[PDB]
Amino acid sequence: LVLSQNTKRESGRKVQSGNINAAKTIADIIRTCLGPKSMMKMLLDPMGGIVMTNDGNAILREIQVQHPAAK
Amino acid sequence: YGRPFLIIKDQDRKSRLMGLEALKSHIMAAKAVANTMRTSLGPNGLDKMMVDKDGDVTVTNDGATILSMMDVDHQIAKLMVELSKSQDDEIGDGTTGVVVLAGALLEEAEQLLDRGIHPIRIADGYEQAARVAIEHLDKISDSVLVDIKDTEPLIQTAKTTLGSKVVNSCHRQMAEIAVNAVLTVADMERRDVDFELIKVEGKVGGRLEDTKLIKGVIVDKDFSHPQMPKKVEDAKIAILTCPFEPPKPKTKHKLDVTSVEDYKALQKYEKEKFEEMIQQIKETGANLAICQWGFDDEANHLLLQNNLPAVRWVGGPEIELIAIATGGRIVPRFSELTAEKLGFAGLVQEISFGTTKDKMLVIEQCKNSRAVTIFIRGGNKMIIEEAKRSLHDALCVIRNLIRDNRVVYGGGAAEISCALAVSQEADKCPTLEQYAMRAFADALEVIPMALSENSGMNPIQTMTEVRARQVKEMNPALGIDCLHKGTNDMKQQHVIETLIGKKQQISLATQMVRMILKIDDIRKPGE
Amino acid sequence: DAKIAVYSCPFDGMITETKGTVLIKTAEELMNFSKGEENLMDAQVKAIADTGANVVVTGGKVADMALHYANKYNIMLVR
Amino acid sequence: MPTPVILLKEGTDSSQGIPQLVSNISACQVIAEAVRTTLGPRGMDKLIVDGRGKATISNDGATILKLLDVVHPAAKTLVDIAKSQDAEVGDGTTSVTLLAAEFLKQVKPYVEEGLHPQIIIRAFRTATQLAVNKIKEIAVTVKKADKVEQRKLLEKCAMTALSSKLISQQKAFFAKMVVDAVMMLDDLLQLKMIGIKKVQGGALEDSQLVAGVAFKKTFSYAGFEMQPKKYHNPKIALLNVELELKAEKDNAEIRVHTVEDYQAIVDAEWNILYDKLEKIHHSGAKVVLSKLPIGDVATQYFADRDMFCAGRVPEEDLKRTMMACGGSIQTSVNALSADVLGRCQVFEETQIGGERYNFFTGCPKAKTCTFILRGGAEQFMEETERSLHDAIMIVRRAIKNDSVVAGGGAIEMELSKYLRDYSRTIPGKQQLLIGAYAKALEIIPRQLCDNAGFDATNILNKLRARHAQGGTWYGVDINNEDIADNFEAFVWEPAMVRINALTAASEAACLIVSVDETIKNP
Amino acid sequence: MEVCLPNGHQVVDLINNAFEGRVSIYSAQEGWDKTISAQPDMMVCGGAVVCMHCLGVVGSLQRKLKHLPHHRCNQQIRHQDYVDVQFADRVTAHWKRGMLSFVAQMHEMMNDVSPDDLDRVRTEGGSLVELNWLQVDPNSMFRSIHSSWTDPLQVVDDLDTKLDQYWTALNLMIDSSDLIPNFMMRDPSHAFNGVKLGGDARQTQFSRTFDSRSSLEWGVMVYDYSELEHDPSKGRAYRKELVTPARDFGHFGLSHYSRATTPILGKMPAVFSGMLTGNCKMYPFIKGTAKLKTVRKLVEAVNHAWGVEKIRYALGPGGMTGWYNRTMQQAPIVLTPAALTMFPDTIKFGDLNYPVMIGDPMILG
Amino acid sequence: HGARHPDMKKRVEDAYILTCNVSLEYEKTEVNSGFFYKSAEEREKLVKAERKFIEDRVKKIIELKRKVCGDSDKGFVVINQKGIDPFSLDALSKEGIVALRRAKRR
Ligand SMILES: [Zn+2]
Repeated sequence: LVLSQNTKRESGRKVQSGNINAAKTIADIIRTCLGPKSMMKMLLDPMGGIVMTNDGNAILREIQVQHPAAK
Repeated sequence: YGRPFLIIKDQDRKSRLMGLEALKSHIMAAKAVANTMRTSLGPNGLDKMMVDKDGDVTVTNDGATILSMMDVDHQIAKLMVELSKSQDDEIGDGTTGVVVLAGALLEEAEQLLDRGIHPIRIADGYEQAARVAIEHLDKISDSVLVDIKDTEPLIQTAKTTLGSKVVNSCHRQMAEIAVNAVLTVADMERRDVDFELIKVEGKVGGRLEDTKLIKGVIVDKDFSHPQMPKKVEDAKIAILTCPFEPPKPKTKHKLDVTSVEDYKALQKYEKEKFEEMIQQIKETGANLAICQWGFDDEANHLLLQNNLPAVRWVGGPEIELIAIATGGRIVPRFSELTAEKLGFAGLVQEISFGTTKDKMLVIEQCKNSRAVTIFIRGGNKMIIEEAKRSLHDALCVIRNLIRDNRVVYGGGAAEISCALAVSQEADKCPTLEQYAMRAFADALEVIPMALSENSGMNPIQTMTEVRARQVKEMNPALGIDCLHKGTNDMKQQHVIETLIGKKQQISLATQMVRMILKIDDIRKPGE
Repeated sequence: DAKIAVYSCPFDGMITETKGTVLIKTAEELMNFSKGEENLMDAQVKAIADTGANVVVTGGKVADMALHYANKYNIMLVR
Repeated sequence: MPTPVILLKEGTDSSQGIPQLVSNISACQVIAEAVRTTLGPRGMDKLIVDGRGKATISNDGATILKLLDVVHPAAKTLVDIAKSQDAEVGDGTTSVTLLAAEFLKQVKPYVEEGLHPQIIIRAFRTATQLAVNKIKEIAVTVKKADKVEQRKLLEKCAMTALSSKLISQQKAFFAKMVVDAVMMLDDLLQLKMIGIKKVQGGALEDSQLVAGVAFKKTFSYAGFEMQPKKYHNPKIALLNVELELKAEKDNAEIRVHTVEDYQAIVDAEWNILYDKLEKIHHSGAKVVLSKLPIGDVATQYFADRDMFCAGRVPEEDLKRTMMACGGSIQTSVNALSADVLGRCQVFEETQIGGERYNFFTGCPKAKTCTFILRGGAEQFMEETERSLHDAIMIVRRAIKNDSVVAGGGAIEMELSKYLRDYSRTIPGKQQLLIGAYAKALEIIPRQLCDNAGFDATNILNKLRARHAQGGTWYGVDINNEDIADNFEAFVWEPAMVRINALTAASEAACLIVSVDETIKNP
Repeated sequence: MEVCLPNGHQVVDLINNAFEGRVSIYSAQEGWDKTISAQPDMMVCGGAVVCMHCLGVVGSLQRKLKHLPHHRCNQQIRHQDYVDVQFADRVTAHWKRGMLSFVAQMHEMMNDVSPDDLDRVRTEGGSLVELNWLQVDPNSMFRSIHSSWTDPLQVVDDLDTKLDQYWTALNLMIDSSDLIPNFMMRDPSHAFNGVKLGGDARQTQFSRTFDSRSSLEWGVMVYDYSELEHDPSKGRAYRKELVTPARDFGHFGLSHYSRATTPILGKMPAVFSGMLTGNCKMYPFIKGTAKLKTVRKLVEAVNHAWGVEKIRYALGPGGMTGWYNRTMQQAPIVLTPAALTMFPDTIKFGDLNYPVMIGDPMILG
Repeated sequence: HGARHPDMKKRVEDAYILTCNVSLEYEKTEVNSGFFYKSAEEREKLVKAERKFIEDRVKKIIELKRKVCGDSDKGFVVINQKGIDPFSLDALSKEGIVALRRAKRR
């Protein structure tokens, strides 16, 4: 046992790809949400209520993530 | 980079000890075995009692047995265990101290290691010291080649070899017991003797003195038929393998009876065959028969019907012991037996040896017989067992003596001269093997100290005087007054020992400790 | 000049796949059978050697006398 | 509930690149350290015990490695190399590893630079290639020379081969034995011929080489003690066919009407082996040997007729025996002839270490001997055999090739200096690799001085310097703890050993260098 | 060297191993390989190795012997005193191999079913596979005397592994499709006493053991489900509700109940362990007390080959005789695979609704 | 599937066809029929006798083939729904006869 004892590490192209993938994920879940012809999305809060809004920010505001660059 | 990786499975539980720490660790283990054995040597020594896994027990002084019974877990110990086993079947006792020689050497060997001294040279010098020992030893060795018919050098040597064992109660007799036994069965033309020709037979009961060698063979079998007479004077003997039944060809064979007369002739033949061989043996003129295999109850009586006692279900090896002791042969057939093949002996008599038991059969053969048995009686099973091994071992050294008729008075004088002989070289040694010399010489010194300590005397006050006399005098015949006799002339004290015994002993020890010095690292699997 | 003998056949007396065990009814068959049992195997292997075959090949089972015979005839074997 | 599709199975591990590559390099370095101490006249040996509890000591690392059940893959390659070299030449397999790791060792700092492996091995192949021929250039033959007995050098080779193993103080003893022993091996040259007898007990200096065959083996039969055990100029019966009343003969049911016919049958049953025995007695042999068991009854006849016999013999020693006296093993007692009959100068049978042995030798025309290996340690037996075998196979190569070189690391130092100067010839990236190549090369004496506990650098600084001009075969002396002409000191090695050693090492790393990642499947 | 008799425990395993055909036997001709029959020279009983001629323990499994070692052997043992145990194991060995080959055929034929026919039979019922019993291990000792018990053992590696695989796979195909075997029995005690043997089934004399006195070549026995198979009032629906194994054994994937066979080979039903036991292990339905009698000659042999103190030494108080009688009472524990005691007790369809016949093992819907 | 013998002709210009299902593998009759012998000579005599039945079977075809394919150019092919003895295969092989075994019933 050496470094930090159950803290993972990653490096290089795999990492950079992961961010890109995580990045690519982030946009597409919203790519339909813009425009005079946009969509309108409804959300499930943690605490029981219901939120519907086209503004992506709140949609993302209600998003829990683990990938850091996503956060 | 830095992160865990697997080289060997169970890498967690693969422990590993390397170098000096491992070295001393083995030395620590070695000393325990040494200290385990120190008490076991010499007439004043005290023997150990082992307890079997299936709950049985064993008390003994033969260290080979002690270790053979010992269940260690340390690997080097097992090397010591087999080591003694290797020595015993090689020579015999001396095993009383064989390992003790090794470890004390190892104990002091570490002293050199504590001086940082590399094992390789330590391996080197001790071996040279070993060669030094033997060429000194055999120079000062006495011989019993120069002896007339060796009746009582051997008796003394047997007397010597039995003073280490609890059977010393009447050991003089057993000393005689063996020497007669061996001389009878020896091939001086060969300088060898097979222990198979010796039949050890110990039945519990009676006193130790009741132990009696039998110039003949004893059978753990009674009469085939109870009405057959217990004693037989003449010994016209028949030795048979083919059991007294209808012969049956062991290839898949069967008859296919059809008619009446088919039944009758076989029924007729059935008895007719028995009369035939009953006639057959009778015509041979034998007096007694013996069969390896079964009888038919019918022909058995019929065999009793003609006053020809026989023995049934006789174990293999003994039958030939019967055969050779009788000079007799083994015939597999009724027809092919003739009187010439018949065995003859002096006397055969079953013995109701037990007060309350079934009995035994003895054959007091009276001619010459290259096989022989010893009968042991005594009060305890283990006591029998101790005697057997003790008796068994005493045979070997005389056999060992047969190979080489040159011996040395024992009692610790022998090696004592050697270290002195070793030491004298150590001045003309030159370097660090010089340290190696006195080291092993100092290592060799322990055995007398083992004695006198077991003698309860001051070990060092003893040997220091002992050396100086063997320093002041040139006679290498002064050992330890083990039985408190003011004479150090063990030659007059007759405590003697074969050259080879020690010769192989220490020479054996050297090679082992060489390997002992040779290893540094161990990877033990976790249990 | 190599004389190679090839047999998917195992090197043993051609075991009839169905059970012919010897049965005897008089004595001398014992003497005769094993002797001939030897004898024809020698005749078999000789007939092979008559053709000059110096090496014999198979993966199948080899009869001990048969190779014993081949060795008698300075023959090579494969297994 | 959608889920992304995985690529391969869960936990199918992968690690790629420099950190991946180096891990093995350390792992290889890990391997050698377990063998680092090993080879050397003052070298080292190890004991490893299985999870079964059966301990095993070893001085030959390849044996140790075989014990060392590796889980890392790349290391197993190292382990494989040992088998190859052990299957080739033997100890120095010890060394073989160290070269391998040390080459990797010094390469790793250059691996730190993102250097294309294909560059690296390219020099290695070349560096190896030139080395061998330079080795080939400095190869030494003796049949051209005058002061060699065709065996003397072999004797010199073994002591050199021997002066590392567990009987190192008895090399001058065993060397004659094996050199004489290998001498009889002509001309099949396979090791299976000569037997080894791990006879327990007795001093190893009492271990015996018999110009013939014997057995640790026998078995109790009835009269087996009764028949004489001395046969002064015997004629030798060798049977494979068993001797017993149809004990394992053809499966056969029988049908018989007349009782007397049934009578006659069992007689005919016995009449067989009697007839067989009649063949045997009439044959004129006195000692009968058989892989198969012997019917006790016949033994009585042999014993009755003052002939010896034996059954249950191993096939192997039978072949040795038939090879020895030239006699031929038989299955048909009828087709018998005295041509297939062995004969020996004498037959005997002796106790050694309590054990029942059987003696027969002095056959002048026998290309096979046997090795009685007295010794008080169970562990000695196999280990000595490992020494014993290893000595045998190399000197067979020695008989194979009149090519020897000095030992004591002189060759390798001689190599390194040569390449080092050659490195000046080559400009560019390769030169450093050559420089490293030579640098890892000199490890061998360095290990020696460590295992001798010597100031190897000063020796090495003396070593290389004196190896600039003053003489090729100068090298390490353990006892003088410094430089010496080990060649005139008769520290003599067949060239092919190191020849093979470096070659395998070269491909070793080359294989090692050729990996970028690992994939694991459960 | 001196040798000692094995303890009773070492005998029990050798007994237990023998009725699994897995006893390790050493022979001069063949070594430890029992493919080709030879007279035994050494055998393993428990962890030990024993000379068959003196019956003194001559070694241990850990000791990995290559030879019958030299010792002071009484040589007082004849082959006949132990050949009966030599008989059972090789017969066991042949039996399992034939039992191994048979199931593979049904499993093979089960998988060679095109989907529609199984789809058709699953809905309609009818014969799906009928393996011609004339094909059943046609060369073994339980089908033709052109074989023998001594014959070379058909070389099969991973025998128990493959036996485990093919049974479990075949049952799941039956379990998943609730199919109807004509070769299975709810309690193999019925096979010997209580069932009807129909038509050509009637010659059967059941020895219930593997001994030389049995005539062990015998026809392949299966139930006669012909009345069920062609019965309209016992059509597809009724058989699902009653006849399929899971009704009586529980679902093969969810039952510890042993599944036993009709006397397919050697007139000996097989005992297959439950899948929930962790393996599908096969056993012949043989009582341990019948297993014990295989040694009765040997017990006597020791009685006349060994001294009492030697016999009492190794067998403890009573020697072998009291051991034998004591072991006889403990055979239901000490000679008994549990799977032979794990058959279902709450029986709905059972074994006594149709006679056992000699005929083709078959499976229908 | 293909022929089971290397000498088997891979290609034939003109094919004359044998459609069949009867096994030309060995077979032993449906009744328990335990035989013995007393001589190993008979053992071989028992060797030849056992083969003789299939020997005739293949013999009938070959004569027919030879009755049919007296011309060298013509090629003769056989199809079996069951298997074929290697010795039978050899029997055809020496005659250069194409034959196939173990065909599906359709
Ligand atoms: Zn035995």
